[PDB]
Amino acid sequence: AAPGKPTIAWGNTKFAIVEVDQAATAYNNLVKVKNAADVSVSWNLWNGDTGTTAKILLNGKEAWSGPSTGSSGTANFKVNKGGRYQMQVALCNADGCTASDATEIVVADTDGSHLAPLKEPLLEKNKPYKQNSGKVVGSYFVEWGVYGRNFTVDKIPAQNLTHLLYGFIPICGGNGINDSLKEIEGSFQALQRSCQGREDFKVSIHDPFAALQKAQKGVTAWDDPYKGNFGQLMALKQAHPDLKILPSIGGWTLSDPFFFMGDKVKRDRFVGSVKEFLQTWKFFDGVDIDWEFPGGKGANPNLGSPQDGETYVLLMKELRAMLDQLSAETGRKYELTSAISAGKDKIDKVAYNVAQNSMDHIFLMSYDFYGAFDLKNLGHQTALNAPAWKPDTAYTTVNGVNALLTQGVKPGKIVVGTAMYGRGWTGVNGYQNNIPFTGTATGPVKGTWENGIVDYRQIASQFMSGEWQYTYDATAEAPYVFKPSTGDLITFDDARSVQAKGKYVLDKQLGGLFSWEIDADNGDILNSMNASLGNSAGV
Ligand SMILES: CC(=S)N[C@H]1[C@H](O[C@H]2[C@H](O)[C@H]3N=C(C)S[C@H]3O[C@@H]2CO)O[C@H](CO)[C@@H](O)[C@@H]1O
Repeated sequence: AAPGKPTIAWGNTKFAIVEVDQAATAYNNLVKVKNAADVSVSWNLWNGDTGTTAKILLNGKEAWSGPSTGSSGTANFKVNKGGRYQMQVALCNADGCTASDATEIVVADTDGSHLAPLKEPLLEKNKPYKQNSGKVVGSYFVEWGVYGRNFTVDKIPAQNLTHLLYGFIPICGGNGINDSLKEIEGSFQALQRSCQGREDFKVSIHDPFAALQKAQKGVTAWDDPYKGNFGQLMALKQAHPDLKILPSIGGWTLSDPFFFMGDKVKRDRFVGSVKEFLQTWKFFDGVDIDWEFPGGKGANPNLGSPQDGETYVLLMKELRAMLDQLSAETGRKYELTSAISAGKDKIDKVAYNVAQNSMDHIFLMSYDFYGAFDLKNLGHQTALNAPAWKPDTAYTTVNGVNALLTQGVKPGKIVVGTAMYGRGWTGVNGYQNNIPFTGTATGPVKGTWENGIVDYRQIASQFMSGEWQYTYDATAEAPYVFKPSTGDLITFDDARSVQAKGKYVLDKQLGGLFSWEIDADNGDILNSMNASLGNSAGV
């Protein structure tokens, strides 16, 4: 007789190639990368002969084999590839093999190979588009937006993007290295906790809870190895294998460490740690560098050197060489991008015409031109052109693009930015000819999350009715709303100024459009980005 039919023992069926330690706050203890997952199976045989060899099969293929020595057994073995496997125990003798019924096991890996695709319905006003223009369509998703903003990865209209950028990956360092963080309650300390035991100038994760542990749709089971934003990004990749998901290193409060990378020792260590981050987190497709800004004039009034431009070009060249190498080891295509100031004065600190040779796209931050940070000079925060009342306005999208083109940047590299928010003032007075921008202000407009700034969603929900005037400036290509009783004034992008930018991108042959930040749109801005770049409606 062939052996009797074994019964797989109840036990854990979910294992991980990259393990997350559920009780650790330091990124070094938090993540353990193994060559393979350690898997365990046990069985019982309730009827017949136990055979002479026991085997574990994964989809029919043996992963383990050993002498069958009793009515119960246990197999420990390694599995080096992620996915979901139909596992069987088989008992074999000279008269044949008898296999148990299949139990599925889960071997997790950071490409999301173990995960069901995160395919969600478009929400609010989002309408479906096909990415067939060949133009970049991007947006930033912020790590901390899962809290008060309650905007999670399952809510991203992912089919309407080519590029999804994750803001922000931090670089480790305490006093003197990340002093801009001290301006936000708790945030400097959260980074030192994350970086404990870890060399300065290596990347980390700022909020491992939001990134890897907060329960969220498709990753709510206690034994799911990756939860939070990263686990979702993994499942989103399974649904959209051509979506490029890039980690953005830096941003307004996390840029201070770039200022030290004139030191090649520190720069090498940074580049080495980006390589390691990409081998660790397989769902990411490259690296976005948001150094704000070479030369300073960012959050930290004490940083900035004339050497910065060189550092930048060096850093880009070295990241490319590291991405080329990673690309050859994996067969994947990897991208190197950067978000940059759109002002000519900052643009001219760097030879973008040299650095482009290392970069896939330049994300031109064509927004924040004006805001409550200046109560005396009012203007359009994200306009295409200067307005009729000040044709020599310094900060416009066009002046930005012209500055790169003039350096010799190829126009296809350049991705024009749109705002999914407004900035505005209160108490505007002293203006002439019904143009409130020629006045001066007494304060920030009351904001959605922080004063002087309003999500696009709320501009459309709350500020296009009642006493609010609405004007579309067709020379600038810029909408604004104005409440005369209070002198409340708001400058923003809308469907129309977005069409103007997308049409510009097509006329001028630029690379596409990207936006900050996805949680603030109601669908109007992203819809218009897609339409205006000529993407086809429909699924
Ligand atoms: C008004 C807002 S939402 N401010 C954010 C700030 O976002 C910057 C961002 O850092 C800069 N980098 C980009 C990439 S887009 C660009 O513009 C936005 C808004 O001006 O980011 C801060 C974190 O670095 C955050 O603290 C602040 O809430």
